[PDB]
Amino acid sequence: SEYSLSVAVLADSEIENVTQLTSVTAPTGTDNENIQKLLADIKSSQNTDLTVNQSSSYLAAYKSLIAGETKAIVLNSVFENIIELEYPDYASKIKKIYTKGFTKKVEAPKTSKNQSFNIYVSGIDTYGPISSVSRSDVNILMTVNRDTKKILLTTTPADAYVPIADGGNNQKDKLTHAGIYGVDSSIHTLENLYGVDINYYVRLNFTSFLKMIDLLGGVDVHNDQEFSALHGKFHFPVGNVHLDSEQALGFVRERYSLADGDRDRGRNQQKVIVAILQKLTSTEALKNYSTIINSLQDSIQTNVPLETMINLVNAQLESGGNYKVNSQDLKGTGRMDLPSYAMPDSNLYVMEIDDSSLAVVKAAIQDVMEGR
Ligand SMILES: CC(C)=CCC/C(C)=C\CC/C(C)=C\CC/C(C)=C\CC/C(C)=C\CC/C(C)=C\CC/C(C)=C\CC/C(C)=C\COP(=O)(O)OP(=O)(O)O
Ligand SMILES: [Mn+2]
Repeated sequence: SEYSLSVAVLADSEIENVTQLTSVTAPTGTDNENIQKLLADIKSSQNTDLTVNQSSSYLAAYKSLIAGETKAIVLNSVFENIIELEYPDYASKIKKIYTKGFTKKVEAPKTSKNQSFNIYVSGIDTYGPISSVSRSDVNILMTVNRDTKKILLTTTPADAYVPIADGGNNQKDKLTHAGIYGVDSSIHTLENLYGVDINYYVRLNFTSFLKMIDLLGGVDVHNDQEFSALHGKFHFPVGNVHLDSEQALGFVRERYSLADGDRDRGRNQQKVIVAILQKLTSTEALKNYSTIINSLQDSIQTNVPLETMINLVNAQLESGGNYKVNSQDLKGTGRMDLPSYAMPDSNLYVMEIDDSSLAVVKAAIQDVMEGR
């Protein structure tokens, strides 16, 4: 993955270059390694020493800049998207006078040493190209045991108030914010929360989802409660329902009108995963898996190695047999009085996790992995 650190000043600043500065404001408490690499680059290329005015975060640095409390800040590009949450116009307020590119080696997929593996499915709340940065509102762990032919779907509510890994600095915030930092943040957050290894991920957005359902010829689910979606455009009666792509996206997004709200929305997402798996495990879809890869690779990100896809597909083509699927959801209590690490100035709704639910969820993941 590619990112950058820059020295930024106000758009109208008389400052044109780093040699005109004596200090820069930066969150060296939390991004020190990156910040020092920028400062060494500036020393190398411009023979300019800069002292650091420590800020509590990139957001705090940005606030000090616009307030005119500092002349210049360091900005790590990843955090631009975090700043944007409180300051949507931030890009228009600043100019960049020095830029350094950075590359982080992606954490490899982990091959399980047994019959079970965990795949994290992250669903990003935007239309458009897959590289579009947004929140991760779908966060479903799929625990698969090829020996017992069981799958467990664990849904963690988007609003779940948990320590956010990496860019989140392990501070508590809504899980969905982890998606802004990147898929590695979401993965590590859930690995930390459930105490399990996540072998692979799949990341997709609204546009990705539509393309996938189109390719599979829609999906078939059993709907448990009458509801409508997307400003009353779609109406879903009780019973068996065929969902084309737009219908399916409405089906997985609606929560307010459901009897159990977001928990029911979580259950509808789980129904749709099962329905997708049923399409993906048809003889034709398996035989044609390479065409599916070709058709969706520009819109769906995954680190499942090709080799592994081939093994999973071919084992299934040879053996047949359906996976029995069970589902569970992490429970808690909605609150509006807890601080968001990403958005400290805003009152947000979060779900404080129930301890006993966490224990149950963890135990069920372990059981399925071990074949209990
Ligand atoms: C068959 C094969 C390949 C192998 C053999 C099978 C085998 C042996 C194993 C199976 C495992 C493998 C390797 C492959 C199979 C493929 C898998 C595992 C899954 C496919 C399913 C998938 C990729 C996605 C389904 C995700 C889903 C239910 C929804 C995603 C929709 C999105 C992007 C967003 C919605 C966000 C929401 C709810 C609100 C935002 O909306 P908004 O922001 O407006 O609302 P607000 O925020 O305000 O609420
Ligand atoms: Mn959303």
